[PDB]
Amino acid sequence: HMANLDRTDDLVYLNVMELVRAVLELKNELSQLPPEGYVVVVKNVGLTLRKLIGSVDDLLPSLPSSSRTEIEGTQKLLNKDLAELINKMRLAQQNAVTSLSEEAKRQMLTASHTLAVDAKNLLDAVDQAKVLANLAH
Amino acid sequence: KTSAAAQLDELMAHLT
Repeated sequence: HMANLDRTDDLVYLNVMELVRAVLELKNELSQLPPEGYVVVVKNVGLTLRKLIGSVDDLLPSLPSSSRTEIEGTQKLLNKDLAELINKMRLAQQNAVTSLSEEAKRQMLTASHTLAVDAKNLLDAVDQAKVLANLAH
Repeated sequence: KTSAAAQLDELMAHLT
């Protein structure tokens, strides 16, 4: 009864794991990435977040009403996290050829990490909601 | 369109 949930048709789960993987990709290849490629890894993280927000949006009407507002808040937290990452990416671009380059990239990594952690929190929230839905039914 | 989705599309617009 404490076994992992069946993820076969679980779109939210798929998109959360894709987002975490995209963050891992950014983290892995940021050190060797040329300045013009900063927008590419960040847009890709953002693209995966867009799908996650979409998949949660579709699910929300079928989750218990008491679950929806906290899940909505976590969606807005992910948006705030992405805004922060974009900000750090811009700073990294502005300071490509200055002595602030390494610090800006360090802050990009930190912002991207926070986004992935908050994505996992959304997954937990959605999983809880689905369990509580099965209780009401 | 939900508020979260609109807010995000505004962010992705700043990248494109």
